[PDB]
Amino acid sequence: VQLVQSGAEVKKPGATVKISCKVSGYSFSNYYIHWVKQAPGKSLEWIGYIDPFNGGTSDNLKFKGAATLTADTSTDTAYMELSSLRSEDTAVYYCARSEYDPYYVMDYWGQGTTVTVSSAST
Amino acid sequence: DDFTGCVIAWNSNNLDSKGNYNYLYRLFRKSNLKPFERDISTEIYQAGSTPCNGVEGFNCYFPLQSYGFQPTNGVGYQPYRVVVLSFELLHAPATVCGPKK
Amino acid sequence: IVLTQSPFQSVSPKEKVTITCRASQSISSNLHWYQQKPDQSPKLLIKYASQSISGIPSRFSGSGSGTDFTLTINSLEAEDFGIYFCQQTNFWPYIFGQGTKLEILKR
Repeated sequence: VQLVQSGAEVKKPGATVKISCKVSGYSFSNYYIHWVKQAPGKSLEWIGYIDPFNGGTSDNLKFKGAATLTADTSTDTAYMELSSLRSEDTAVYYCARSEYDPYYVMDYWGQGTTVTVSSAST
Repeated sequence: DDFTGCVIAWNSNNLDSKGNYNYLYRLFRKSNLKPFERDISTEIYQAGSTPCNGVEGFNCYFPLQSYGFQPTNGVGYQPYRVVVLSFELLHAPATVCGPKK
Repeated sequence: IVLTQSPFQSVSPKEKVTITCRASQSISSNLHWYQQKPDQSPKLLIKYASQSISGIPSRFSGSGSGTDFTLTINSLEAEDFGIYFCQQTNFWPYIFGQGTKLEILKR
């Protein structure tokens, strides 16, 4: 019911962004979390799924940030570390609640996290 | 719990489906398998202290059972061929390596 | 294992619109439809390609035939239209529709 993300992260390209998806309102251990990227004005793009009980981080290979999805079971917070940042990674990163069984629905999500990857500082 | 490697699914309903009852599963067993161990038992699953002795009887079970595959199978009923890569990650020679630069 | 949507559909209130999700080669009978309001998290309209999560308008329906999965809206309201997505199921990367911005005329 509640997924709250760490705010916008502005980096230089090649640097690292890690983004927190904080669960509340449901059971973290009973749901995988999908991680969904929307490039600004572009389509929905799914970077990986994670498991609460395990290192269940699948990764889509369309782009590569050396990403690893870490879930903090005490705080129910899945992280997405997106490294090797590129100006195209600039986007709104959604985390999406996934089923734990091999059925894949994202009913409820984070609020999205804009990351501006540029040599242009804020 | 210490396995480092894969679990990967895909639908074989597009292929493995028929009527194929050769596909089978262990519906019941008296413990968990040891790491990477298999249980081959066709032995009688013995519910009561009454020995079944290789024939069927009251609560005499063959523990392994089969999945009937119905060519109308849906997403819940579709078989998934699933694969798992065993490896120790490190501490042993490169057998599967990385494509070196 | 990549799916295709029509980038745009323009319809009028009460008229029926159908937005297609066209996946390459094999398809999976599950699919997930999403209405993204501008600058807002897409929300799942259709689950399994045949069902609505609770509270979603009865005008929101989905289906599939062959390799296509439809996002079908009957009797639109000018409040309704938005950017629409379909999500591939299984086959590794959940490959989300390119998106379809729905317009409703008659304003």
